[PDB]
Amino acid sequence: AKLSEAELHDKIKNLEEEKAELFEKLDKVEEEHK
Amino acid sequence: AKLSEAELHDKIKNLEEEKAELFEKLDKVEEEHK
Amino acid sequence: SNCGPPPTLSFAAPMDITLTETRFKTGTTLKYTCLPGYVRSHSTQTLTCNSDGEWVYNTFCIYKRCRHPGELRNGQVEIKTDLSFGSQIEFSCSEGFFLIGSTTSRCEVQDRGVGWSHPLPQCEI
Amino acid sequence: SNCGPPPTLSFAAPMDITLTETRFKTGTTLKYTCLPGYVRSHSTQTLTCNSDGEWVYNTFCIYKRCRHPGELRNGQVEIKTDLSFGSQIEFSCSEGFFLIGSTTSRCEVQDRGVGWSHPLPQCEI
Repeated sequence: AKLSEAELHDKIKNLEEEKAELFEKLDKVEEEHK
Repeated sequence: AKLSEAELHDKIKNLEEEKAELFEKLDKVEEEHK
Repeated sequence: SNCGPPPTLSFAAPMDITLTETRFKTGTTLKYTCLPGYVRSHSTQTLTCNSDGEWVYNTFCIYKRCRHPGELRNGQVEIKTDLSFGSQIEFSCSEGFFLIGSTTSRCEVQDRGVGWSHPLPQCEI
Repeated sequence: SNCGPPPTLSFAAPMDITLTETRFKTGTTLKYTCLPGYVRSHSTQTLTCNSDGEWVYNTFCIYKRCRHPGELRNGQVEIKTDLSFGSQIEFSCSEGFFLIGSTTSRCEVQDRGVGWSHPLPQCEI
């Protein structure tokens, strides 16, 4: 029941940081598994 | 066969940092050896 | 067919300070990591020497972004572009007040992440 | 004949926070280390109390220097003095482009070394 304030920005910050965290998970798995 | 680009600057940066590293090596040897 | 030393990147630096032997076997891959102020945005963080003796790579880092610094009591915090590394926000005070402190602040490198250059000002009187 | 407390130095700070007993035996030597933004440039990093009750020392730190940040696509990176701590570089865009971002950047303290205050701008359109 609440419009997201211009905290769309924080949300964008967090998603980009979670993507980055995924990329690490990716090549970390991909390395040792190869 | 390549003129050093204005990367004389990086080269200067690295040499100063290697001198510093030498100074540490100097007094570290000079300390315990005394 | 082979590569000279790699271009310096504005957003990333090579892992492992190696002698950087001024020449590299075609097909060599070098591992990079994001500079402070930057976060990873691609799976492959490498430059590779291709068949034409050239280093190839994509922009695998993006700007980090600062926390929103919150509200300015009796004032306003104005986003001008975004809250990314390098961007600036502006501060202002409502009609009955004087701004004490800085009118701007900038998302900059702090610790091992990113943060605001100037503290929020106060709106007073 | 003896020394009062040592002068504060702009380029270095004393190792060991000790009570800094306001007076010091003549001939005492205090150990210093380089401040952030500064690198060691002499073997002796000390102030010593001489016979005349005065602290003596030479400038044993110099500025750290930033990596060259690389090229500006479709633009130019202009060194104005050098790339040392405190110095500024300037950015410009070639005839057919608009500069988006900062026109300058400054070598500043970052992490435990030194780095560029602002990210490279883009040259666009």
